[PDB]
Amino acid sequence: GACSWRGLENHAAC
Amino acid sequence: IIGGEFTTIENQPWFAAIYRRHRGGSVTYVCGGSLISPCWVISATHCFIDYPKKEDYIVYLGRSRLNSNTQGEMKFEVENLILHKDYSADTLAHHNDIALLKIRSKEGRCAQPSRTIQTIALPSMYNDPQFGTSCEITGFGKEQSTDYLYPEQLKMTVVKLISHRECQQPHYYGSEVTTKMLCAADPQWKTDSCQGDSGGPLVCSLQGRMTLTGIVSWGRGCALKDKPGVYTRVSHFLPWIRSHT
Repeated sequence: GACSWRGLENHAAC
Repeated sequence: IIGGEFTTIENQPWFAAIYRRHRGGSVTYVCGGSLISPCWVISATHCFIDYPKKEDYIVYLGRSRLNSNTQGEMKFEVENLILHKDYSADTLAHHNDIALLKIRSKEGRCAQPSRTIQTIALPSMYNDPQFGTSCEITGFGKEQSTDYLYPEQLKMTVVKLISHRECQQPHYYGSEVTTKMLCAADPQWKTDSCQGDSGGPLVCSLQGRMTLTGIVSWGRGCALKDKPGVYTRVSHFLPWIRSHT
């Protein structure tokens, strides 16, 4: 998923 | 870092390890960064956008391991956290994915250079290496896309710069990639940056000097065919960097 990618580190939705 | 090799901070002494305090006191790794002057670390806005409060962050220099101290390391608070005003993101691409952290210790000091702590040179404006140039990437990011944990030991690998023209191909990223981004990948797609490597350095030798050419920004999965790592193109942000530092 997107939460496992570069770009979404330290994101509330992940 | 998918594939590549384990390393220590002496091989990438500008590497900054950025963590966040919680919320009841646990501390977790956020992203990499690069020391560009004693008081300034450069990283990616996306690492901080959701939690922009400077007080939440801790930065370490001279650190070779994720959860254990390294001899010679220095720990810093974030005096200022400067995100790029023009930042934007879609499902994939992050535009203007660049951030500056002004670092200061509890005792009020910036970094003291040593064998484990050194600055990295910024490139000259609009000056990048040619496509196919081998560059290094460093970080504490996942070793496999499916991994739950980050590696305890710092890693690095080599990736080759891809042209804007090749990267904008539909099978690659199409319009998602802008001229302020740089693509880089392995010819066999077998090694790459991955989650947790964001904000870290893409270092290239330019005019005989190790230079901060890119900052790990985004990509679809990791070490995935036709899906390069995408890096903020540091040579297109020199006015922004100079002004904000």
